[PDB]
Amino acid sequence: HMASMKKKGSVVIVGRINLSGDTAYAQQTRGEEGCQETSQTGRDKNQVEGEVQIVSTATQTFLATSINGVLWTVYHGAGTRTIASPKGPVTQMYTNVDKDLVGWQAPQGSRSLTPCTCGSSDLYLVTRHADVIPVRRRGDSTGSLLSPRPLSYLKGSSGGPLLCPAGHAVGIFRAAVSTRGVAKAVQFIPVESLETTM
Ligand SMILES: CC(C)(C)OC(=O)N[C@H]1CCCCC/C=C\[C@@H]2C[C@@]2(C(=O)NS(=O)(=O)C2CC2)NC(=O)[C@@H]2C[C@@H](OC(=O)n3cc4cccc(F)c4c3)CN2C1=O
Ligand SMILES: [Zn+2]
Repeated sequence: HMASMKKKGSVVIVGRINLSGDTAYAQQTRGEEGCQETSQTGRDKNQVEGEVQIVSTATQTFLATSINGVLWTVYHGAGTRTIASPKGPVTQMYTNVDKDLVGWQAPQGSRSLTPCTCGSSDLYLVTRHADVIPVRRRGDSTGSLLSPRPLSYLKGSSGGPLLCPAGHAVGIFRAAVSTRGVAKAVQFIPVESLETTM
């Protein structure tokens, strides 16, 4: 009944993929209890750094990527949820269930990737475990893994970036194509789609 109706919590940043130095590695910035409390209140006072954030809801964890001052991620992970921030929950700035894309204003402290203009097809996918996976671009929104991996290896990496050799953002990881549980290809939201959305 109306009085007992629950509210979904915010998406909470719980870590980041560190790409600054010469070694890529995952960092956790908040443990599961803090995350649950932060999800409920929407108030997150933690310092944010970097381009690729690890994010969580009460029930899922995945990635979020800053491009042109927007923190982008997938609708199948974030739904229409707000994101926790120092001043309380922040409403989505973009929502597109047809592209499986959402965006909030990028948190203070984050760094944004620049949209690729190279027209290059040698890409790199960054996972939540900070693996940097070579991907050959195969079409507007697909790319093949040079070395196939079991699905398990990509799970929880949606929202992560595909980058060009110059470190520009080419797309946001959306879905994996598999045969017998082995991922051969990936689907992503092309950065131009984002630029249009904006
Ligand atoms: C499209 C095609 C060719 C049929 O393929 C597949 O549907 N395959 C599957 C294989 C699943 C096995 C795990 C693979 C692991 C990693 C996959 C990256 C990943 C993930 O890490 N999610 S998450 O854990 O972080 C999650 C916690 C955040 N995404 C998923 O699972 C998505 C979610 C779901 O699809 C969607 O809801 N929509 C909605 C869309 C709207 C428009 C366009 C789209 F494409 C859309 C895709 C199925 N997904 C796949 O990938
Ligand atoms: Zn580029």
